[PDB]
Amino acid sequence: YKLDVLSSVHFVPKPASTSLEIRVETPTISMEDAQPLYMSNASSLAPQEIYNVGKAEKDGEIRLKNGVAMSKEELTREDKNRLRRALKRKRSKA
Amino acid sequence: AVPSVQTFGKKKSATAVAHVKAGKGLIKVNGSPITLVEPEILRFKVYEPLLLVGLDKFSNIDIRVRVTGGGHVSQVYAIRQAIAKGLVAYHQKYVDEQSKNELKKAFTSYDRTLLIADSRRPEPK
Amino acid sequence: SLLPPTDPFRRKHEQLLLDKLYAMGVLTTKSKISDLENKVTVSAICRRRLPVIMHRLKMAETIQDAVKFIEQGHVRVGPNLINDPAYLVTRNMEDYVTWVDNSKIKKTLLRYRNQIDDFDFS
Amino acid sequence: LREKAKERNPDEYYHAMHSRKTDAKGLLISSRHGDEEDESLSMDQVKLLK
Amino acid sequence: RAWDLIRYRNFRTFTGTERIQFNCLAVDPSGEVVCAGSLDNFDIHVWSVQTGQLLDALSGHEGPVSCLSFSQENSVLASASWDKTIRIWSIFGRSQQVEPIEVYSDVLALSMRPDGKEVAVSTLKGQISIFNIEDAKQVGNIDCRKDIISGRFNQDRFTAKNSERSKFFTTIHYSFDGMAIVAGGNNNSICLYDVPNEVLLKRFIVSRNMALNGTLEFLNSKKMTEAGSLDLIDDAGENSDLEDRIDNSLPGSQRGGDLSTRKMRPEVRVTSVQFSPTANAFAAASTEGLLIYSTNDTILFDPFDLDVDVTPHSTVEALREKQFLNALVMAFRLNEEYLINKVYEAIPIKEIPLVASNIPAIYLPRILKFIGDFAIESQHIEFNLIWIKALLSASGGYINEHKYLFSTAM
Amino acid sequence: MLRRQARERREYLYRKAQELQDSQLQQKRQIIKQALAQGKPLPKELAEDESLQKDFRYDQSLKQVDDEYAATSGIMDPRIIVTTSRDPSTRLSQFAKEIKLLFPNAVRLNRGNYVMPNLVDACKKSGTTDLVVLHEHRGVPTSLTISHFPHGPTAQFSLHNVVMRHDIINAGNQSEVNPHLIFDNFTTALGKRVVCILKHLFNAGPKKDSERVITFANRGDFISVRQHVYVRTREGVEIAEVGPRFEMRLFELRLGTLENKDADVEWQLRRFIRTANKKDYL
RNA sequence: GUCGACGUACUUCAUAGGAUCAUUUCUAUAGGAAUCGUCACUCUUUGACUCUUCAAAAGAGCCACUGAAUCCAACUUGGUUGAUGAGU
RNA sequence: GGAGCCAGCGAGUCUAACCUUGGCCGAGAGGUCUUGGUAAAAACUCCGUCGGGGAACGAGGAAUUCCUAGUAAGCGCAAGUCAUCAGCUUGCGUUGAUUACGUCCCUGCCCUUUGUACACACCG
RNA sequence: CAUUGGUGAGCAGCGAAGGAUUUGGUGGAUUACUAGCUAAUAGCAAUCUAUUUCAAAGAAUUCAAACUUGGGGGAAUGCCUUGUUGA
Repeated sequence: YKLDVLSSVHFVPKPASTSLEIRVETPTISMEDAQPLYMSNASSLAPQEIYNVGKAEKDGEIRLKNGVAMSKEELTREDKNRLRRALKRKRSKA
Repeated sequence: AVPSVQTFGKKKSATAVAHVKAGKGLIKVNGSPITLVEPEILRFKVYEPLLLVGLDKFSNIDIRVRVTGGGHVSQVYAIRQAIAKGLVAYHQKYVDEQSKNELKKAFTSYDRTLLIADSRRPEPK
Repeated sequence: SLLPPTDPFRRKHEQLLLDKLYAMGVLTTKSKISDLENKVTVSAICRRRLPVIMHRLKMAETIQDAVKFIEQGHVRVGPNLINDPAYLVTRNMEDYVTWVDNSKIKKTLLRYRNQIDDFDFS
Repeated sequence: LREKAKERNPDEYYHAMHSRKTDAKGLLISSRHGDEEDESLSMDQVKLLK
Repeated sequence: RAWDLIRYRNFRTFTGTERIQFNCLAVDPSGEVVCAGSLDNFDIHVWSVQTGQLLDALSGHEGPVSCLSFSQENSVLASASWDKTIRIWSIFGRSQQVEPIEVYSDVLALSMRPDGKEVAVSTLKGQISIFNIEDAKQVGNIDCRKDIISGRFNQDRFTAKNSERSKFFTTIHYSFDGMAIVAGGNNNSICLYDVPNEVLLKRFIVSRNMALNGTLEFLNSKKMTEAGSLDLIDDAGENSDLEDRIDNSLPGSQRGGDLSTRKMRPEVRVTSVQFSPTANAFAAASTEGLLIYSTNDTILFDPFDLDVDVTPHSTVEALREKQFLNALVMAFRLNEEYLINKVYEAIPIKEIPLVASNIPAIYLPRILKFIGDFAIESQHIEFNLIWIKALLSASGGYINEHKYLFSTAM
Repeated sequence: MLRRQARERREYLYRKAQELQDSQLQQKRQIIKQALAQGKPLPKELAEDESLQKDFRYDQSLKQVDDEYAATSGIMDPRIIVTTSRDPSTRLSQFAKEIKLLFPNAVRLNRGNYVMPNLVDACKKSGTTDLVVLHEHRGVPTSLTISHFPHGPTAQFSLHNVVMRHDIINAGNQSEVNPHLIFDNFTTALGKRVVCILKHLFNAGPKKDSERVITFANRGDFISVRQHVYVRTREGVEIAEVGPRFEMRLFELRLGTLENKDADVEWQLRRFIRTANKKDYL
């Protein structure tokens, strides 16, 4: 700090940086400053943040990410085969 | 001192030096009056700045132009640019700024190659 | 130094400081961290100062004359001029130090080269 | 010489630029005389010599 | 960094590739492309917004690139750089090509018109030029040097008549109609201009403050004595406290940290300017905070096509004699806010469709402005709603033709 | 700008000078590393010294792509501009087109009415990595000059046994996949220089299953280039040659740009020496 | 092709004696020369001061009042019976 | 046929042919004279004149190749740089164009088919 | 021949009992103008001293106090702290 305010803060900056920052839900009114008005009113969390649809809890059922739940009991076997292939290409990337 | 001013003009590979000083109302280009530039179809292009502005402002001054290098059309564009920037500089130095500005507006509205040249550097992709 | 040698904290931090000083201008050679310890001089910082940069780039003639010129206001750093004579300058502004246009200095220079171009009223 | 010509550094100010002068060709002119006073005799001195 | 004003969080942080420091930023009208430029590596970086990578590294400005902006209505990028150059990049349309334009001196300020066709650039040589952008010719320039009041620093050695620390322009902006320019430099003054007649309107001196340096331009022979100008005499010892005695100032500190680190006085310079989209106010951010200048047609009186008969008396008389179109037209011709407010609050709803339809085109901007002000500080929400509904349904397409003519009142 | 590159070359040359005079110092520090690693006699000069044994804390804390390429080896995929000599010939035009096709990230430049310094400075202003300029004789291509632009190095090769692809056969079109490279029998530091310049001349970061191979083999100081497409059979993987073939041979190497003509010669082919026939690489 | 054993070639080291100076007396030796209330002159060195060259750049700026110096014009006086100039 | 007038790289006590005709001088070696024949800025502008070839040939088919501005083309001057080039090769200047600057429809080429990246939006 | 080099002889034109240049001292300006001194609700201003003395008012860190030190090493004797010996 003292070196830069000495030397007219034009420098070449710090190379690369990563650190996880947590966030908590307390709405935007308490997030903003101390003043007799307000500016934004929704929560500081997104709907996708507080809940995305999780991967399926029980074992004989399949939850996709777009909210259509299936079971291994109501499936025709060709669609069973299709679902296995889709999971195959997903785990093939991952 | 003698109230004087000096400028340069430049096409692709030629040079046009223009001295402008107070005088009796004449033109001289390479020790020869300007009714005798060579190419004889671009003589009017040399004449262009005078005929753009008027004639009295060139009735009360003295020009001396010397050009080197280049070919025909290059020299000619060089002389016209030199005369333009020299007249504008003399007006800026010794007479009113308002006259300089109206001169500059009339010139650049006509054709900007008079006041700034373009040395053509290429564009590689 | 008092830290143990093979810590990546130690290595990365010392190298980052060497980047900072080499871009700052005080120390010349980036490799000897001994020369971090031993070459860092007030002489080096004060020669990174403005008027020594003028005597470097052969703008002025000697350093006292450069101080006269910067005090009199003829020399600009990039787009604005400088009046505080004790300016520090890194390499990336050493690139842009120059004389101000329509100064009698630049007039004298281009007159001696016979190239004053008074459309710019330089 | 060519490498100096590469790094000309076109901003310098040497005070001899007030006393030296230059041809339009670029070459630096110099005097047959050398001095700073015998550039041209004046009319008194020419009266005396004549 | 991006910043969302709804959940208050920098959702994306875009970076450089060898980590250079930045100076200017510009964004596509669609929140899709963010481009930035520096003064250390003179290459315009540009990121996609949808993913936090950097798309590309636009190149071609030798020396630093200082100002950027966008022509939105055809979406081109304008760069302005100390190369003495203006570049215009077309970055879409699967050509990705250039067009350069030279300017006599090193440019350092840039703005676009809302028509996207004219770019106002400001030099260092005090000129403010204005280009047509489709073809490269120079449409209109204004010399603007002489009416710039620079101060003389107490630490200087020259005069303000010879100085050149402030005889230029830092920042430009266009007014939204397309007629007026605000221009502000490191001087003491903001200048306000008209573009078509190319003659300035006014000079504004920002702060008549002895404490700052660059306000006065003639200092006092009383003050300067035979040892120094008396304001370079440190009085830290005079203070009756240690926190006021000591400093931390480092030699030649400029642009850094607090002001205690400076054994010099804080200089005054208009740093940035912009008009208001919502009224003819304009704001100037300077070293003492924010200034905002507005208008008041209640305090002025610039009427329009008068006559011997049109008069507050005759207007009130025609109002009580119930020819509401005539009452409204008279009050608009007199342009007194109180008469306008009187007729606007007294006329009834069962004449509103006819009256709104048969207001004429020259007075449409004035009536839109007044409805804006009165509504945002009034209490008749339903009434002002009925007016705006009738006016829009009456002359909607006409506004759509002269979009730029009503683009500041809507 | 141009001033920035000028003082850049200044600082690079100064760092080279300091590197030379600190080589021996690096040797002495390595020796002291080995002594502390195993207690042994310490020899005469470094034993008697005081400054070395004092400053060896930072030094113990101290500790490969060539330096002209060092910052941008495998991050920004290079861009190359290939241009023809002067008032081109038609056979040369076809062959330079073939070279442009052979490399990726390549663009072609006809040259009439140019000069070398204006071209090179315009290319630097534009921002371009690497440059190739071709010279021929009577239709036959014979000479090639490669430059790396931020005052990088240039190499000049001759090239002889050329055959155009169309004059092999009227075959079809290439795939232009990011190719692969094989480098055979390279020995010397010069060899490392040339494999470095050619590796940074190609594209950076290819795939795992790319199907075009480009070879580089030293066969008696005549770098033979070929190019084949391969498709992996079960037992004998078949290679189909495509793209031109030619015998390439180094003859000079400058440490400046090609417009200089008086930079630092870091190698130059000696011809009329007594052992010219004798050595390899010399 | 690397490494062990031999053989062979090569690079590298000591120093002693005596003198002196260094502790606000005294380097350890008695073999060695040094104590004071200044009076004048000359010489020499080193700078402050005012100007200034090589050779500049910038002006605490405006107006008024009262002084000076310089150069022209004008006047007086001296001057072809010789004014100016010019190394016994 | 005149006449007008315009460039740029380049400078190592270094830059250069052949045979033939004879006189005289000298011991020659050869020297000198004499004599005949063969290899090695331009376009521009202006004025004045004129209006098939010594048997192939009157601007060069089918196919095929390339190119989007100081580019195609035209005109010359210089050098001859440890690889190549003298049947030529490379420099430099002059003059300076028409037509595209959009498209995936054909020809081919590639990439992606999993939002993964953190808002709003969009799809699912 | 041009000189945008130096000097020096004369005009054309400008023109009211002179013109051109330089330089010192001083006055008024250079932030928006309520009068001087003191022991000050008054007095002085030719001077406060032979009323200018009394009474009242009032004493915490039981002494808290370098926020200030160029960087690496140590400090005999001093200095600070900590314990201890004897009056």
